[PDB]
Amino acid sequence: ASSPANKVYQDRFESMYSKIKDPANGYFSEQGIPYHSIETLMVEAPDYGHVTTSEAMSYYMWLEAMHGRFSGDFTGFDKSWSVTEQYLIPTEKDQPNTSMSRYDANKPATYAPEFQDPSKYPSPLDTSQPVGRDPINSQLTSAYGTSMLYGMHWILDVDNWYGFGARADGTSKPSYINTFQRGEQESTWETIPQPCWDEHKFGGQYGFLDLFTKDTGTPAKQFKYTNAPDADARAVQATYWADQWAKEQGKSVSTSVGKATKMGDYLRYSFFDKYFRKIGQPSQAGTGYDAAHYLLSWYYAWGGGIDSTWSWIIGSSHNHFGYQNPFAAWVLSTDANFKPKSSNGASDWAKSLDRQLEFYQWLQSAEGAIAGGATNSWNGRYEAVPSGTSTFYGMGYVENPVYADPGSNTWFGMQVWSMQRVAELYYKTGDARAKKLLDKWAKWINGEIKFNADGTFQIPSTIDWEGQPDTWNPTQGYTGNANLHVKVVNYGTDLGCASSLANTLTYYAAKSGDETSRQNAQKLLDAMWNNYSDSKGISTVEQRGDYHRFLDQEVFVPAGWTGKMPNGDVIKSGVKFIDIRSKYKQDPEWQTMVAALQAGQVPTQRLHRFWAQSEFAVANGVYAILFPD
Ligand SMILES: OC[C@H]1O[C@@H](O[C@H]2[C@H](O)[C@@H](O)[C@H](O)O[C@@H]2CO)[C@H](O)[C@@H](O)[C@@H]1O
Ligand SMILES: [Ca+2]
Repeated sequence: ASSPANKVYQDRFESMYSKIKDPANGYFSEQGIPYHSIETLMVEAPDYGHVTTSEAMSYYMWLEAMHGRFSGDFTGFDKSWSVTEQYLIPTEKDQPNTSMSRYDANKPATYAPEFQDPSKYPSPLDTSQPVGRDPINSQLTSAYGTSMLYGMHWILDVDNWYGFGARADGTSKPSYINTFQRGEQESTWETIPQPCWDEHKFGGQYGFLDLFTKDTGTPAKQFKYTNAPDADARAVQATYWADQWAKEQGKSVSTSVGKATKMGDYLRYSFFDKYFRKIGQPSQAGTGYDAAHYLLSWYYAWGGGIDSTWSWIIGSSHNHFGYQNPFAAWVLSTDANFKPKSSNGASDWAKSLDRQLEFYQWLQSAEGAIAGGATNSWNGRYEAVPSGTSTFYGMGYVENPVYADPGSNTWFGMQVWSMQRVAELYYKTGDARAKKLLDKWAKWINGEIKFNADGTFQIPSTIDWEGQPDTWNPTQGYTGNANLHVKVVNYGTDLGCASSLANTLTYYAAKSGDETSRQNAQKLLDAMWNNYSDSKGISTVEQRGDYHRFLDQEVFVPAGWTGKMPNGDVIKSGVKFIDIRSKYKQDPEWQTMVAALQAGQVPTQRLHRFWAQSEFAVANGVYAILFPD
């Protein structure tokens, strides 16, 4: 029997759960897939409200796990896993084993440089540049009996809004698509949405392929998928809690545990340098594990031929603290129920847990906020790490890993999403490393929460950085990073971030006994319930400062290249964001937004992001469980 829960907060979770699952609210598609947001005019990471992400799926799992905890019904949790496997993990038809089985572990992929401006793309492939070897593929094919990868592709056009369809049919839904392909300066506003399955039926003469990669020969028809490691790890984290909660009530989610475990086994591809180069000695091809940084990097990607048989797999050299999940690492390396089938699965995750905790500590600023991360590929071309750039296992520090428009570590959300996982680990194990990190981080953020007399509140929104951490010496440990500082640029009322903050503070307060953290968590939860509730969950009005880019952001198209989007929009040099997404003019909020831009005003919106609503619901359940009285 599960322990008693605080009835007040349990009721708030149930109310939110009902609002999120209410078909009249429109959070899900007819196929049962949650959208990024109810509203369609949405550009921030995905560029359309009704595309979904693996991130949304992992929140859907967490939400359903918590619901099973309170209702004793776990069929919704099992359903979230069925939808994920059916629509987000490429099937046999999507990643033909005929091509995947032709993968060569001694030559995983062909090197191509990364550039700091989208105008330098397509990037030319170079077969003469060294590529290390993949030590885990043989472990995976042996344990699972297939060459296909079991991980979630990160973004999905749920209703086929772009019109690419399934496997080039232009008519089916959902539709696998990808966006980001052109480096750190390619914001969400500067991409050319493309299909994952490219048969050359849309776009230009060779589909969209030669917009990104240049080869000596003619581009072949091919598929390609990209994983978002933080989402796959959150799926493991959510499944662990569903397994614990189910077992307390004599129920079982055995089948979902096996999928989560298999996913965590493949998730190890993110522990490796993009082209399997040695960590700390980027000019040399790796010989196996010497190319493993053991951190959850920006992505792992894979693809292969459609009409000819071949394939490739890449990891990522860039690491952001925001993606780490020491809790998922603890689960996969110590819990017998989640022991991966592969030979080195559990032990690699045990190595990741230690390395992740070292990474967080190395990045902790003088004040307490966690700085960006590190890369094993300077400028994405394995260049020499400049002057006295501090390093972590030979990897140079980067303030904003991967993206600079805007900087990936300028959003406060990374702080809470990542530290929440550290709080869960500390709660479960009492780990000293987790405690040291949290004691300092919590003290910082507790001094940044502002409560107003009218019930509203504000938390850090945009942050900035100065300096760099001291070079990591594993034996000396934390130096205090006196020359690394965080600065809060502006405050706001991001409800998803505040909910994630409440969650982190709740786990931390339950273990440490820190009253300040417990009352700030409850006050955040109460303030949101009382002052921001609406018929769809919670919401507030926010300014969309970058929406002017809808009309004035030019998209780079290489000289001489012309193509068409499925709806007929012409892709050619000179196009703006809106020119290759003309369907946006039919959005119900379009006139309102343009009218605001015309009047010289910053557009505002009241948004219902699926992850934020789920984050709030989960935060209430966590508090109900940890603080019953
Ligand atoms: O890319 C991180 C994360 O961003 C989320 O959107 C943020 C956006 O980055 C920020 O500029 C704006 O102020 O707030 C929104 C909402 O928090 C996005 O919703 C996530 O899917 C994405 O992973
Ligand atoms: Ca840019």
